[PDB]
This record gives sequence, C-alpha cells and structure tokens, in this order.
Amino acid sequence: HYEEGPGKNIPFSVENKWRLLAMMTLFFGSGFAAPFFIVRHQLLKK
Amino acid sequence: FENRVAEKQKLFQEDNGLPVHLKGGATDNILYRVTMTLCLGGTLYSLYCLGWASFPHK
Amino acid sequence: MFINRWLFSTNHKDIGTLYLLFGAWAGMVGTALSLLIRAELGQPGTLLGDDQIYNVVVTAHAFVMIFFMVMPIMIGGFGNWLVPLMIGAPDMAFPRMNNMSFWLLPPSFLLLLASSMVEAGAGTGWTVYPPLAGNLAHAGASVDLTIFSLHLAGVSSILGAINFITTIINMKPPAMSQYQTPLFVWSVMITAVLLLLSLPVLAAGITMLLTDRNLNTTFFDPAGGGDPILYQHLFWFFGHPEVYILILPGFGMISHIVTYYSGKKEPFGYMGMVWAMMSIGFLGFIVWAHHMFTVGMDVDTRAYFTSATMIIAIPTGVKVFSWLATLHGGNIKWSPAMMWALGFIFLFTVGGLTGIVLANSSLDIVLHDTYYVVAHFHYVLSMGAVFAIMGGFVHWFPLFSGYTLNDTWAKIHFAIMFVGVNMTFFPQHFLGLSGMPRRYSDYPDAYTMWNTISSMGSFISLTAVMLMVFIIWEAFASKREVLTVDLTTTNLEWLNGCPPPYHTFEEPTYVNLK
Amino acid sequence: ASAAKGDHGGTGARTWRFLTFGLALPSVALCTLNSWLHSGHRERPAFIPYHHLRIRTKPFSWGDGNHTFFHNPRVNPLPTGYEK
Amino acid sequence: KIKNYQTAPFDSRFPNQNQTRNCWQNYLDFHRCEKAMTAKGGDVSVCEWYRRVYKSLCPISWVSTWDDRRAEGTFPGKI
Amino acid sequence: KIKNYQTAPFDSRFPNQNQTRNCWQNYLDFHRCEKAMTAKGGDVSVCEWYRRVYKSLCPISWVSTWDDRRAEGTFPGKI
Amino acid sequence: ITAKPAKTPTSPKEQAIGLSVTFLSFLLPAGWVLYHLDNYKKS
Amino acid sequence: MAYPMQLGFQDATSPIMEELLHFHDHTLMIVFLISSLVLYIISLMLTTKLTHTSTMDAQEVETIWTILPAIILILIALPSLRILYMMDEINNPSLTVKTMGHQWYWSYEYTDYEDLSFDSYMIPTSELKPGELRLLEVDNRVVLPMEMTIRMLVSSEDVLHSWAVPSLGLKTDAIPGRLNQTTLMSSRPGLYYGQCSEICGSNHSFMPIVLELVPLKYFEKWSASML
Amino acid sequence: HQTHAYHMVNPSPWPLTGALSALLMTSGLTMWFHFNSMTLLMIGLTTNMLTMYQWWRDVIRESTFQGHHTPAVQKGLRYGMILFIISEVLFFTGFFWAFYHSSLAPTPELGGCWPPTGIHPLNPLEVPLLNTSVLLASGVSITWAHHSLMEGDRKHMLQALFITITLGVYFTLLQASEYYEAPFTISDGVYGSTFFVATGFHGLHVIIGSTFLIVCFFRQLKFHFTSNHHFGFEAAAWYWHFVDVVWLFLYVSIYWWGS
Ligand SMILES: CCCCCCCCCCCCCCCCCC(=O)OCC(COC(=O)CCCCCCCCCCCCCCCCC)OC(=O)CCCCCCCCCCCCCCCCC
Ligand code: HEA
Ligand code: HEA
Ligand SMILES: CCCCCC/C=C/CCCCCCCCCC(=O)O[C@H](COC(=O)CCCCCCCCCCCCCCC)COP(=O)(O)OC[C@@H](O)CO
Ligand SMILES: CCCCCC/C=C\CCCCCCCCCC(=O)O[C@H](COC(=O)CCCCCCCCCCCCCCC)COP(=O)(O)OC[C@@H](O)CO
Ligand SMILES: CCCCCCCCCCO[C@@H]1O[C@H](CO)[C@@H](O[C@H]2O[C@H](CO)[C@@H](O)[C@H](O)[C@H]2O)[C@H](O)[C@H]1O
Ligand SMILES: CCCCCCCCCCO[C@@H]1O[C@H](CO)[C@@H](O[C@H]2O[C@H](CO)[C@@H](O)[C@H](O)[C@H]2O)[C@H](O)[C@H]1O
Ligand SMILES: C[C@H](CCC(=O)O)[C@H]1CC[C@H]2[C@@H]3[C@H](O)C[C@@H]4C[C@H](O)CC[C@]4(C)[C@H]3C[C@H](O)[C@]12C
Ligand SMILES: C[C@H](CCC(=O)O)[C@H]1CC[C@H]2[C@@H]3[C@H](O)C[C@@H]4C[C@H](O)CC[C@]4(C)[C@H]3C[C@H](O)[C@]12C
Ligand code: CUA
Ligand SMILES: [O-][O-]
Ligand SMILES: [Cu+2]
Ligand SMILES: [Mg+2]
Ligand code: NA
Ligand code: NA
Repeated sequence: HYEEGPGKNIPFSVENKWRLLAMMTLFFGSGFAAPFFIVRHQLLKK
Repeated sequence: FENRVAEKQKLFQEDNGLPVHLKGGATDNILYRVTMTLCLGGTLYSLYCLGWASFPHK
Repeated sequence: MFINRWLFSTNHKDIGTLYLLFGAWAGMVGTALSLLIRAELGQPGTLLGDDQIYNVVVTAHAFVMIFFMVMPIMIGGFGNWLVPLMIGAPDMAFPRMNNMSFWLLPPSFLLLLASSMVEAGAGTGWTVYPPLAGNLAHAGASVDLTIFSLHLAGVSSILGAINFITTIINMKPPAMSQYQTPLFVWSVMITAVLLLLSLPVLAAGITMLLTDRNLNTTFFDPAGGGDPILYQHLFWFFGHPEVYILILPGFGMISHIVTYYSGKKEPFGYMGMVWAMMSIGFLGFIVWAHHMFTVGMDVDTRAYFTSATMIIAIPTGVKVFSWLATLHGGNIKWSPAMMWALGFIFLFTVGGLTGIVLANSSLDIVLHDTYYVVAHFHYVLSMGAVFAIMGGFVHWFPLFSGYTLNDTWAKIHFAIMFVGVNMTFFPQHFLGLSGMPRRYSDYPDAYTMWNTISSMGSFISLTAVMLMVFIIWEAFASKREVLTVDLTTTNLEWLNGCPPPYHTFEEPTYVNLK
Repeated sequence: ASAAKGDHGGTGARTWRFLTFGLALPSVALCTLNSWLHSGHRERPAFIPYHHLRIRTKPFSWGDGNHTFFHNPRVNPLPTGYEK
Repeated sequence: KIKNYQTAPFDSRFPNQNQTRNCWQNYLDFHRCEKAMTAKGGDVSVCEWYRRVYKSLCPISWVSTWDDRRAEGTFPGKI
Repeated sequence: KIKNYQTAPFDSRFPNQNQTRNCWQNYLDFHRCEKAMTAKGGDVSVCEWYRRVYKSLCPISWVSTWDDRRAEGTFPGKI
Repeated sequence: ITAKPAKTPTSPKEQAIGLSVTFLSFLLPAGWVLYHLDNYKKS
Repeated sequence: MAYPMQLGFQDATSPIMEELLHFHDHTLMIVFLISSLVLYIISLMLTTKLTHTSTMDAQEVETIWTILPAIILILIALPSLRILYMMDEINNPSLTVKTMGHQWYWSYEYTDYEDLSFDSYMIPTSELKPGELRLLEVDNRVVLPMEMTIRMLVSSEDVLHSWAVPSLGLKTDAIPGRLNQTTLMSSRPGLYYGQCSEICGSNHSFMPIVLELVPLKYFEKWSASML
Repeated sequence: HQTHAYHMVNPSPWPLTGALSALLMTSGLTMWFHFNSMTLLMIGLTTNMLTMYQWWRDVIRESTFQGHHTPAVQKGLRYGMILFIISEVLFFTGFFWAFYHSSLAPTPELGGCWPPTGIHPLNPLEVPLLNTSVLLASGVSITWAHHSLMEGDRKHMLQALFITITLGVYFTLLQASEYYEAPFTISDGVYGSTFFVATGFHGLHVIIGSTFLIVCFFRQLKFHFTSNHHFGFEAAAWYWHFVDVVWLFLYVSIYWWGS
C-alpha cells in the first residue's frame, strides 16, 4: 500500500518548503520559459 | 482439447502478491522488459530525431 | 512504489492530480505565448518577425490553452477527482484506460513542441485551414506534427469520454437516478457525449489534410475536384461543440460553487439546469457554419445558421438566472471561490452577448476575422472557463491536498486577475468594430492606443499568474491541515475527509428507495 | 418487403445454421459465379494527361516517389503515361 | 446584334454568392457554339453573348488554363 | 459537314430499346438551334443534322403535337 | 472551513522570499531572451 | 479608414453599411441592457441580510426567463434577417470587376470590354510619401465609379485570403477554385481602405485594399486611358 | 475489502506503453513522410502490438481466470463498447460527408460531372456485389455462432465462427485484388481520394474485426466462454455488424450511386 494524508498523495515532496520552492520554481518556470526559448531558436535558426 | 480453465484459475489466484501483468510467471517479465525497453529507447530515439530535425541539416 | 503509483496508476484521484499538474504546466506555456502575442502588438511596428513566427505563436497559444490547459484541468482533473466521489463510486469504470487518456497528453504536447521547433513552425491558426496548411504553403513536417498532436489529444479525450459516460451511467448507487446526480456530474456527462460525437469528425478532417499533404489525395485541393471549404465544415462541425465542451464543466462547477457559498443545500431549478445543459449540447451541434458566414454560402443557409445560433441564448439564460436565484436569499460567504464565480456570471454573460451579436450573419460580415471575435471568445474563455477553473481550484484545493489556502492572498489574486483580463480584452471590442483584423503582427497606426492598453492588461494578468504560484507554494509551505467544512450533507465529495483515502467507498453508500 | 418465408416458432441456432447454409452461403456461391463470369480484363483506355488525375504534389514516401502503393503497370499510367 | 452590352446580367440559374458555375457554363456555351458554327458552316458572331459573359465573369487565369488544356486535349468538359 | 445521310446513327447517349428521349432531345436541339440562328441573323442550315435525326426517329404525330403546342405556348420543354 | 494551526508557519519574511523567488523564476529567463532579441534577429 | 481612439464602426459609405450601423445600435442597446441588468441583479442578491434558504419553486419564474429572452431574440432576428435579404436582392450592376488574392498582394481584372488587369501592392513604410498611411496605401488603387452598383468577384490563385472594405460593409473570402460574388455601391467619392481578412502566411498583415471612388465620367476617362 | 461489485484494477504499465507507442507511431509516420526512414514507425507498430497483446491478455486473466467480471462490470463494458462503436460511426460519417460534398457538386476541374471525366468506376455488380454477399453472409454465420454458444454447443459455435472468419478473410483478399486491379488510384483526384481512404479505413476495420473474431475463436477453443458469459464474443459480433453496415453504406454510396 501507499502513503496517505496531506502531503503524501502527490508525486512531489512538501517535507521541506525550500526544496519545494525550488521544485515548483523549476516546474512552472520551465513551462513559462519554453516559448521564449523556442522563439529564440526560430529566430536564430535562419 | 480439454478444458484446463480451472488450472489457470488456480494459477492466477495464487496469493503471491504479483500484479496481473506478471502473474503468468517469468515469461511475463521478459515480455514486459522487451516492451518497456523498446518504448523507452524508442522515445529517447524520437528525442534525438527532434534535435536533428530542429536545425537546418541534410 | 513511486513508479507503480504515478506511472502505472489505476486510481481516479491520482490520475486527476496528474491532469491538474499537467494542465497547470500547460497554463504557464499558454500564458507565455499570450504575452509574446501582446508584446508583438504592444507598440506599432515589428518586434519578433513577420506573420509566420507571430502566427506560429498564436496557433500554439490557442492549442495549448484549449487542449492542454482547459480540457485536462476541467475534465481530466476536476472530472476524475470529483465525479466518482460525487456518486459514491469506488473509481472510474475503466481505471486502467483512464491512465492512458492521461499519458497520451505529454506525447501530444511533445508533438506540438516539435512542430514549432522544426522548419518554420505551423503558422496556420488553430483552425489549420488549407491551402495555407497544405504541403505547398506549409511544406515540411510542422503541420504534420500538429495533426498528429491533435490525433493523440483526440484519442485521449474520446477514451476519456467513454470512461466518463460509462462511469456516470453505470456506477451510481442503485437507488440514485440520473435526476439525483449533482449538476457537475451532469455537466461532465454531457461534455463527454459532445466529445464522443465531435472529435471523430475532427479526426476525419485532419486525416484528410494529412493525406492531401502526404499521399497525393485532393479532398481540399480544387485541382483534383476537392474544396477548401469542405475542410472548414468538418473542422467546425467539431469546433463549435468544442467550445461548449470548454464551458460545460465550468457551468457545472459554477453551479456547485454558487450553491455552496450561498449557504444553500441545492441549486435553484435543478431540472431546468439539466434541461439547459442538454439543450445547449444539442443545439451546439447544429450551428457550426456561423464560423463561415463570409465564405460564400447561400442566403437561406445564412438565415438558418443565424437563427439556430441565437436560440442557444434561451437555455443559457435559464442557467444565468438560476445562478442568480441560487444567490437569492443566501447567507453569502464572500470566499475567494465565490468571487471567481460571481466574476464568471457577469463576464460570461458579456461574452455570450457579443456572441449573439456575431450570430447575426449580416453584422458578422463586418465583424468576422476581426478583434471583435477575439473579444467575444476571450470573455467566455479567459473570463468564463478560466474563472470557473480558478473558482473550482480554490474551492476544492483543500479537499485534494488536505491544506488550506490563505484566503486574503487568494482574494488579492482574484482582484489582480479581474483588472488584468478586463484591461486586456475590453478594448479589443473597439479594435474589432473599427476593423482591426485577426492574426496580424502589426496594425495601421490608428489602432495604437487600444493595442497599447490591451498589452498593458496582459502584463497585469501575468502578475496574477505569478502570484498564484506563490499562493500554492505558501499553502504547501505552511501546512494548515483541514479539519471540517460546512454543508457536507449536500457535498458528498468532502465526506471522506481531506484528502480522502486512496480507496474511498470500498463499502458503498446506503441509499434506499422509499 | 420482398422476402418470403416463415420460421418463427422460436428462433435459435438450428434456424441460423439453416439460414447460413440454405440462403447465405448459396448467395455467396452465386455471386462468386457471377464474378468469375465477368472477370477478364477490359480494353485499357487511351491515356490522356488530365490535370485532375495522377496528382503529384509531393513524392510518395516509397519507391521512386512516382508510383502509387498498389501500382498496376497494366492499368495505372504514370503522369507521363503507361509504362513500357 | 441586340447589344449595348455593359456587364453580365443576373442569371436566375446562378442566384447565389458562388458564381463559379456561371463562369464555367458560359465558357462551355461559347466554345460549344463556336465549334458548331465552324464544323457545320456558319458565323461565330452568333456566339458573341456567351463570349462577353464569360469574359466578364471568368478570372483571366481560369480562361487561360482552360484554353491551354483545350489545346493539349486535356480539357475535361464536353465541347 | 457533308451529308450522304441515310438514317440516324447509333447514339451512345441512347443505347437501349426505349428511344423516346433520343427523338425528344433531337427535336429540342433542332428548335433550340433554329431559335438561336434566326435571332442573331445566321442560317438554320447549321441546325440541319438535328432536323434530319428527329425527323427520322420521331413519330409524325409527336412532331405535329409538339409543333402545335409550341405555337400555342404550351410546349413544356425549354427552347 | 476549519483547520489546524500551521504545522510549519511561513512568516512574512519567508513569504517575501518565496514570492521573490517565484517572480524571478518567471521574469529572468524571459527577460534574458527579450533583452537579446536584437542579438537573435542578427544570427 | 479607422482613426485614432475610434470606438465604433467606420462611417458608413454604402446604404447597406448604414443599415448595419442602425442594426448594431439596436442590438448594442439590448446587450448593454441585459449586461447591466445581470450586474444589477448580482448586486441586489448580495446586499441583504434577509435570508430564504429552503427549497424554492422554479416553475413560474422560468416561464418569464424563457419567454422574455425568446421575444428579445425575435426582436433582434427580425431586422437582422431583413438586412440579410436586402444584401442578397437582385440589383443588376453596370460593371463587373474581379480581384484575385495572392501571397501577398491583390490583382484586379476589368474585363467587361477591355482586358485590363494589374497588381496592387502595399507601399512599404520606407517609401510612403509624406502624410500617407502606414500599412494601408497601395501603388495601384481599385478605381471605381461612385453611386453605381458594382459586381465584385473574388477568388485566389494560391491560399485563402479575404477581400474586405469595412466602411462599405464588405468582406468576401478569396478561395482558389471558387468565384465569390458581392455587390459594392459607394454613396460618395473618395478613398476607402481595407485589409486582407484570412490568415494567408508571412505577409497577411501587409496586403491591403484601397478603393478609389470617382464620378462615372472620370471612371470612363480612366478606363479609356488604359488603351 | 470491498462490498461493491466493481473492479479495482492492479497498477499496470500498459497505459504508458500504449501512449508511448502512439508517440512512436506518429513521430515515426512523420519520419517516414519527411526524413526517408521507417525505423521509428516500426518500433511504434511493434510496441503498439505488444501493448494491445498484454493489455487484453490481462483482461482475460482478470475475467476468465480471476472472476472480476461481475454483472455490473460486464454492463460497464457493454456501454463502453457501444460508445466506442458510436465514435467509429462518427469517424466514418466524416468520410461520407467528404464523398457527398465532392460528388454532389463536381467542380469544373472534374469536368463538372460525376464520376469525373477520365474515371472508369468498377462495375458494382461484379466483385463489389460479391463482397456485399460475403459480409452479409458472415453476419448470418456469426449469429448462428452466437446462438450455438448460448445453447451450449461447442462444435457448432466453432464451426460457425470459423465460417465467419473465413468470409472476413475472403472479403479482405477480394478487396486487395480489387485495389490492385483498379485502373484508378488514390492520386486520381477526389474520386480516388474518397474511394481509397473511405474503403481503406473500412478494410482496416475488417482486418481489426477479423482479428478480434480470431481471438474469440482461440478463446473458445480453450473453453473460456460459458453459455451465459462471453462478452468478448458479443463485443466482437457488435463490431462485426458495424463493419458490415459501414460496408453497405459504402456500397450504396460510393460503388453504386457514385458510379
Ligand atoms: C475592472 C476595470 C479594469 C480596467 C479595464 C476596463 C474595464 C472596462 C470598463 C468599461 C465600462 C463599460 C461601460 C459601457 C462601455 C461603452 C463604451 C462606449 O462608449 O461604446 C461605444 C460603442 C460604439 O459607439 C459609437 O459608435 C459612438 C461612440 C461615441 C458616442 C458620442 C460621444 C463622443 C465621445 C465619446 C465618449 C465616450 C462615451 C463613453 C460613455 C461612458 C458610458 C458608461 O462601442 C462599443 O460597442 C463597445 C461595446 C463592447 C460590447 C460589450 C458591451 C456590454 C458591456 C456592458 C458591461 C461592461 C463590461 C465591461 C468589463 C468589466 C468592467 C468592470
Ligand atoms: C467557452 C467558449 C465559447 C462559448 C461558450 C461561446 C458561446 C457563443 N458563441 Fe462563440 N466562439 C468561441 C468560444 C465560445 N463561444 C471561440 C473560441 C470562437 C472563435 C473560433 C475561431 O475563429 O478561432 C467563437 C466564435 C463565435 C462566432 C463566429 C464569429 C466569427 O468568427 O465571425 C459566433 C457567431 O455566431 C459565435 C457565437 C456564440 C454564441 C451565440 C454563443 C452563445 O452560446 C452564448 C449564449 C450566452 C448568452 C446569450 C448570455 C447569457 C444569456 C442571458 C443572460 C439571457 C438573455 C440573453 C439574450 C436574450 C440575448 N462564437
Ligand atoms: C482557453 C483558451 C484561451 C485562453 C485562456 C486565452 C488567454 C489569453 N489570450 Fe488567447 N486565444 C485563444 C484562446 C485562449 N486565449 C484562441 C483559441 C485564439 C485564436 C487562435 C487563432 O487565431 O488561431 C486566441 C487568440 C488570442 C489573440 C489574438 C491573436 C491574433 O489574432 O493575432 C490574443 C491577442 O491579444 C490573445 C491573448 C490572450 C491573452 C492576453 C490571454 C490571457 O488572458 C492569458 C492570461 C493567463 C491565464 C488566463 C492563466 C492560464 C493558466 C491557468 C488557468 C492555470 C492555472 C493553474 C492551476 C489551477 C493549478 N489570444
Ligand atoms: C495483422 C494483424 C493486424 C493487427 C493490428 C491491431 C488490431 C487488432 C485489434 C483487434 C482487437 C482484439 C480485441 C481482443 C479483446 C480480448 C479480451 C476480451 O475479449 O475481454 C473480454 C472483455 O471484453 C472487453 O474487454 C472488450 C474489449 C474490446 C476491444 C475492442 C477493440 C477494437 C479496437 C479498434 C482499434 C483501432 C481503430 C481504427 C483506427 C481508426 C473478457 O470478458 P469475457 O469475454 O466475458 O470472458 C469472461 C468469461 O470468460 C467469464 O466466464
Ligand atoms: C495517426 C496515428 C494515430 C495513432 C494513435 C494510437 C493511440 C493509442 C495507442 C492505443 C493502444 C491501445 C492499447 C489497448 C487499449 C485497450 C483498452 C480497453 O480495452 O479498455 C477496456 C475499456 O474500454 C472499452 O471497453 C471500450 C472498448 C475498447 C476501446 C479500445 C480503443 C483503443 C484505441 C483506438 C483509437 C480509437 C479512436 C476512435 C475514434 C476515431 C477495459 O478497460 P480497463 O480500464 O483496461 O479494464 C477494466 C477492467 O475491469 C477490465 O478487466
Ligand atoms: C513578457 C514577459 C517578460 C517580462 C519582462 C521581464 C521583466 C524584467 C526581468 C529582468 O530580466 C533581466 O533583465 C536584465 C536587464 O535589466 C538582463 O541583463 C542584461 O542587461 C544587463 C545590463 O545592461 C547586463 O548586465 C546583463 O549582462 C544582460 O544580460 C537579464 O538578462 C534579464 O534576465
Ligand atoms: C518528437 C519526435 C519528432 C520527430 C520528427 C522528425 C522524425 C525524423 C527525424 C529525422 O531523423 C534523422 O533523419 C536523418 C535523415 O533522414 C537521419 O539520417 C542522417 O544520418 C546522418 C546525420 O547527419 C547523415 O548520414 C545524413 O545527413 C542523414 O541521412 C538521422 O540518422 C535521423 O536521426
Ligand atoms: C452546410 C451543409 C453543407 C455542407 C457541405 O457543403 O458539405 C448543408 C447540407 C444540408 C443543408 C441544410 C438543408 O438544405 C436544409 C435546410 C435548407 C435551408 O434553405 C437552409 C437551412 C438548411 C438546414 C440547410 C443548411 C445547410 O446548407 C446544410 C446543413
Ligand atoms: C418536464 C421537465 C422535467 C420536470 C420534472 O420531472 O421534474 C421540465 C424540466 C425543465 C423544464 C423546462 C424549463 O423550465 C424551460 C422552459 C420553461 C417554460 O416555462 C416551459 C417550457 C420549458 C422548456 C420547460 C418545460 C418542462 O417543464 C421542463 C423540460
Ligand atoms: Cu492575404 Cu491574409
Ligand atoms: O464557437 O462559438
Ligand atoms: Cu461556434
Ligand atoms: Mg475568416
Ligand atoms: Na507588431
Ligand atoms: Na450473448
């Protein structure tokens, strides 16, 4: 069986709020950054 | 043919903790590893092809 | 155990959590694309490039927002989490197929990404009309990757539709009829029927575009006797149902939120709400050519599509007035979720009304392919679908996570977003009436003031998006664990606590027939 | 509306086998005879390079790019006409 | 010969926004008439109405393409 | 262009036992051609092939009835 | 809703950190790309 | 053309565009009224301490909220459909002009008598003469006679385009293999601007339409001048 | 620990491998169409077949061998299969729409007629009629098989199912031969496009449906079905009748009316 309860029913840890902040920053930040870098890729390509 | 369903019922209800996709025995594990290796390797390969196709080439 | 739980799931709650995470990430991507749009238009001239790079951005913005943010959040996320709980069922009918509907979406998104990285991208519009999307004007792999992205998203939603219809028809308590199920459950059932019937037609149409591009068919190519307008019919036969798919689960959530924070045990006029959703779903299949009033159709056909489109206002107005009548007499709790829902009722109504303006094919001649249309659908999407998403997220976040949000921060977030979306989209009505076309990277000088204001609004909404992320972090950082909520007698999804155990309703509810 | 039979005391396997061998497979036999009568190859028509036929907007992803997937040299001309 | 032609009049056979078949029909009608007035011993002046109508309505590139195909032997309409 | 006309030749449009439409169509064609010529000035002699064919094929009483109804204004075909 | 007091309370100073980090994670990469747009349109 | 800070429609240049202006006024009044009533009722529902939380019967009130919107819809549809059938009426024009969309410019054909044709390209910003309009001028305008019924035929030689002139109330898609008809009648001389209105690739934003409306005698002089 | 009748399924890898197989087949088609290579596509086809094989194998384990298909579970699968067939009907509707759109309003490029100038359709009274009798006959034989199973008759169930499968194979070989003999091709304008894409997707469903029938045949040989519980057989029969009805619509629309 699996762990249950608050903070246990999720694929990411909330044991440490600063590690969590890094995770969430990487997660949402990577999605927000991706279109800017794709645009730069198309501009640089040719 | 003879009806051997009862012996498969005994096999697949054995209390051994195995999930159904592995409960047939060692053949299941081989087929699973073949499938998953082809899927994950094929996916890595598709990523390499993106990288190649993403830049002017040929 | 981690891989078994999160990659091999057969659990409706964990699969719902995966969809919510996926949709949130997609929302960031779609928000970034929307800011690139508004940066290009934020002053006269050219920022990025010509219309190709610009309309790759526009096209991706729409696909991400619709297929990777709204539908996964509403249907995959809230639907999977809430539907089984609301009917006392122990999971979905096809718990393993359900996981495949989820895992088809990262590959779908990867194909969309690939489309934008190879060649010059698919700068077609999310409608992907030929011949612009054909193999002469869009040679190379980009459009084909886009078609394949839609194919996988389509299969994901079709299988998910089959799962939701089966679950909702077959897995209620034996005493519960369809007229005892909650309105959000109804809204997901009807959404699922629309998906089941509309996506295969889209799949037919984009498959014909694929074969025109790669197997020398000419479905849409006049040189072979084909017709570009046939593609448009096939696309919009799906695409009008699709916008009702985008809003119906939102209607269902709004019904629950307004009921809850009015302190009511039930929405006003339940059977009228069911009727209205079924009517909207049915009428949504017979109006598609209002996306085609300028293509050259006969006048009698334009008259029929004008009339049939306007009639949808009648059942929709029943829902709007029923929400108002649910507020009526309530002990109003001014929670952040209530604020989202009240903003929904008003702003959805404005957007619906400019939809009725566009239904008039004579006026649509001048409004079609202008920013008036953009204003219409961002009021029902950015201020309707999204407001229902935010209201349901703030309302049910303590159920899914077991932790409370900071209500003051959530109210601030609502306030910022409300200003931002209205500053972004209200001036676009003026741009449309005065003739600014859609899908333009630059505009005649007269259009500068309202484009400048609209782009400023888009940055305010960006600040709201960033703040939301912080608010979710703060909740998980502080770990205020839920104890009780009110109104559990009429909100069954809460009665197994927060979060509910992995398995719920192993012993089903007892419901008798008197 | 054109049929002509009876059958329904109560329907079952025996009746559906009766239909299979007494009606369905005889119909297949007769259509098989009909087809193996009108088989044999029609006079292939003069080639005319009509612009709405033999469409080529992109090379096929097999062979030389110019042959359809089930190309039949006897009856399928290329954009330039029948092969040798 | 009953002229003073200005542009093609309304044609109840083609009352709708799509005028493709109107251009097509008058192009066919002109060339069928012109062929009849040659192979049987007459004057193409009788064909002039269709000529003016199709020239008024038909894109120049459609006319040009159709003419090329008639000369190539690949025109798919019956003349 | 040149005669030696003996009788109406086989017409692939009308290959079966019922030749009613063959008679009808050539009657229409003749009178349509005639009308077109007489107006724009030209010669009904270009219409001659249709006249010979319908005369060969059509019962006298049908031609006579159709002619009467054209004069009366009650002919239901389009000329 | 009712809830237990926070297990790991987040002070106003901790919130300023979380907010700042969150905003920077959105702003700095996009800012870097947009700052260098001219540098991209020339390569 | 549009002007700075414009809120509504460009001034009507044709009778049908005036009809649309008056119909929009009528419909916008209804949109404003319904929007404001919903906003008002929201505030009314939210501003009392009085409560009523037991079950409410819905049947009586739902007659009113279906019948009244039905009547409003009819009051919109009646003038809307009148204008629709007005636009469609037989009008017999005195002139037919074709336009063909291209990536990225328009061509025009006047083949009623002479075989006149020409291409019409946006003036680049770097070539505008002083006081001319960025993204809107063309080198060769569509010269047309004012106060006359003109048949415009629209098609395309490559991808979709759409031929639009907002102040005449015109927008007709340009579709290869298809010949779309619309009717044009300007009440006034002058210059009337529009822009390509179906996404068509790289320079969709940069292939405008400019009509030049002049008296008939001046149109005839211009036509005669092209021999 | 449950006191409901529904099936809590073991955590499974086949959803992930199926979704990855979709990625490999679609990126593999892209690679085949644009970068002259079939490698990714072959991997995707292989993993898709492995995925389907193991997933439906597990469904058999869960039902015949473990007993998880209560009547409530069976009822869900009935709905699921009906809904799936509905989605497939709508998929075909899109291709019929394309066919009627092009054929009821033939453009000038065709000659303004249907069939287009230069197209010589198959004679619908030859092989297409034979194919029609073949699929109709197989609808009769699969009904005989169903009743034999319900009446407990192993031998005649197997005979009738074998006849059904033989007729499906016969249809497929007749259609392959007709494709090869057809004087028109998929590149022959909108006539060839509608003909080959619509009958081609139909032929795919015949092969799928025949394969499903073959699965049922071997499960019947292994005594998996009871006289009352055999939903895989019912599903395969429903799918087979769907394939037969689509054919009838193709035959009347494309082969006959459109000839
Ligand atoms: C939350 C704030 C965020 C900040 C962003 C802005 C938010 C929007 C708030 C803005 C508050 C809106 C109040 C009504 C706006 C009408 C402005 C107007 O003069 O419109 C004129 C017309 C065309 O008119 C004309 O052809 C002639 C105009 C000139 C008249 C002669 C006077 C000459 C000088 C003109 C002075 C201006 C007159 C205005 C007089 C002003 C009268 C009210 O344009 C249009 O049709 C545009 C219509 C768009 C369709 C939606 C209408 C229904 C919305 C009702 C609730 C609003 C929700 C807002 C969305 C939500 C709002 C809360
Ligand atoms: C959530 C998504 C959503 C929703 C719900 C709607 C709802 C409606 N939409 Fe819209 N629409 C879009 C998303 C949506 N739309 C999108 C994305 C496009 C553009 C696609 C593209 O080109 O990319 C679009 C385009 C679009 C067009 C094409 C315009 C053009 O391209 O030229 C039209 C035309 O008729 C239209 C009309 C309507 C109507 C009549 C409704 C109605 O359902 C609204 C009914 C609601 C009300 C009327 C308000 C509440 C009612 C009352 C308070 C009662 C009283 C009211 C009256 C009596 C009028 N929409
Ligand atoms: C759901 C659909 C949706 C949404 C939400 C949006 C949001 C926005 N859109 Fe979108 N847009 C489209 C769908 C959408 N759009 C479509 C279909 C088109 C037409 C495409 C075409 O023409 O082909 C379009 C076109 C379009 C244009 C016209 C481009 C052109 O014609 O040239 C513009 C320009 O300003 C624009 C801007 C914006 C802006 C500033 C937002 C902003 O309001 C966005 C602000 C941010 C949000 C609303 C947050 C989103 C994130 C979440 C909700 C996740 C939350 C997380 C959790 C709950 C955990 N859009
Ligand atoms: C050359 C070879 C080419 C092959 C290409 C790949 C295509 C092949 C797919 C063929 C489909 C085979 C499906 C086999 C299903 C076997 C499992 C099964 O049938 O499972 C049954 C349940 O049915 C169920 O899940 C019902 C499951 C329904 C599955 C329906 C499958 C249709 C798939 C269509 C997919 C493609 C769509 C086309 C593209 C547009 C098990 O229940 P019972 O039968 O009651 O038994 C229990 C009793 O024994 C108790 O007494
Ligand atoms: C351009 C190229 C595009 C390529 C895209 C490829 C996309 C995906 C790859 C697909 C891999 C499929 C692998 C096999 C899936 C079998 C699913 C299935 O058979 O699901 C069954 C339910 O669906 C039911 O019945 C209903 C009947 C079965 C449905 C099977 C559908 C398969 C998907 C085919 C695509 C359909 C699209 C339709 C519209 C055009 C069983 O559900 P489970 O939750 O498993 O178990 C429940 C337990 O109680 C069973 O004991
Ligand atoms: C539409 C959404 C986008 C929202 C706008 C973002 C708001 C601004 C965020 C700040 O971004 C930073 O800005 C710096 C400038 O202030 C850049 O430094 C640049 O400029 C500096 C000063 O000229 C140099 O020191 C650096 O080396 C050089 O990278 C830096 O790269 C960039 O990350
Ligand atoms: C999300 C996935 C999206 C996928 C979209 C694109 C799919 C196919 C991408 C192309 O794959 C590459 O294509 C090259 C061309 O066919 C191959 O051969 C190449 O191998 C060498 C690479 O330089 C050289 O021999 C040649 O240039 C060339 O034949 C190369 O091995 C292969 O990986
Ligand atoms: C739009 C669609 C044609 C799509 C096609 O071109 O492929 C056609 C086919 C049948 C048409 C409908 C039918 O002709 C019946 C109605 C006839 C009325 O004059 C207009 C509405 C009316 C309801 C039509 C609207 C529209 O033109 C329909 C729906
Ligand atoms: C009959 C049905 C269900 C009643 C029930 O069993 O509870 C009810 C539910 C919603 C009702 C409809 C809605 O209230 C909307 C309309 C209201 C009008 O007053 C009558 C027609 C009208 C279309 C109603 C007809 C009928 O009374 C409906 C359809
Ligand atoms: Cu031409 Cu847009
Ligand atoms: O679609 O509105
Ligand atoms: Cu619509
Ligand atoms: Mg358009
Ligand atoms: Na710009
Ligand atoms: Na049965």
